[PDB]
Amino acid sequence: KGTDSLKSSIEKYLKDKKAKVGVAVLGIEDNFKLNVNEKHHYPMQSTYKFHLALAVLDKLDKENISIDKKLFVKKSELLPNTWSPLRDKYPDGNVDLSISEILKATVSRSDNNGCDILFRFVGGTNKVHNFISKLGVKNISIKATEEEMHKAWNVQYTNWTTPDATVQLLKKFYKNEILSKNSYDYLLNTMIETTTGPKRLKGLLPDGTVVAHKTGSSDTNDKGITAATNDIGIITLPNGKHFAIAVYVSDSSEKSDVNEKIIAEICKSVWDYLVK
Ligand SMILES: [Cl-]
Repeated sequence: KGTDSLKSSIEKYLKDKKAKVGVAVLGIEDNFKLNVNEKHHYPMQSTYKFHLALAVLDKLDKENISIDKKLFVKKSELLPNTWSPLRDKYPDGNVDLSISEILKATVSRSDNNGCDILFRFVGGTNKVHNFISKLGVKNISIKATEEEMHKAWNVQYTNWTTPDATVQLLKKFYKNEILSKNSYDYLLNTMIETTTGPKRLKGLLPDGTVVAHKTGSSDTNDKGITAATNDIGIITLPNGKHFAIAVYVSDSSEKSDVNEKIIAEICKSVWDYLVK
């Protein structure tokens, strides 16, 4: 009963789903906690852009560098054949772009080139990994850039996480325990402003529900396996309180609409329990 009933209900929902689904929920201002299939390592995909953002903002805070500081981005950096609004906008590259514009593209629109530019700025994947670990959150592995991930099929598996780790990280962020007030406000806004993943965490929630989130997606291999279909974030309840949730649908044989629906239904079931 109570939380246990919710977990069981979610478990029942997942029994006929041909995927490995991981779930974690953490209440922001209360003691609520939920975990389903927590132990497993789930591939992050674009969800890791959130962590990267924390690292860049943290670097800016420490070095007292403005978010308006411009970085010259070489043409070679704006790789083709990858999702990049930045490349589309600046096809010839060789342009000076503010960190703010780069961050916005990376977090709000999942820009791959933007993510790699930022990884360079903070010093590489290991630096981000260290930064996250040093925050007291274990079980998150960050080893590959977007460029690297676009090669072999199994590179994406090297960027992994447990669901609970994500939720712990989100809560710390949401409570403004990691960055400065200015940086926190900015990142949060970018997370709310996004139009990605409308059928995921947000899909069955009521119109007007504020959700700050970051999506993650993958390709489908020739055996019909979609490696990752993810959505992570902070949701605002009707009473004004919040909860962090992370859902990873991994190694799925299901159709793309089903994978999104799984995230949506699971979130909806959590929401209903929490509202009550
Ligand atoms: Cl923060």
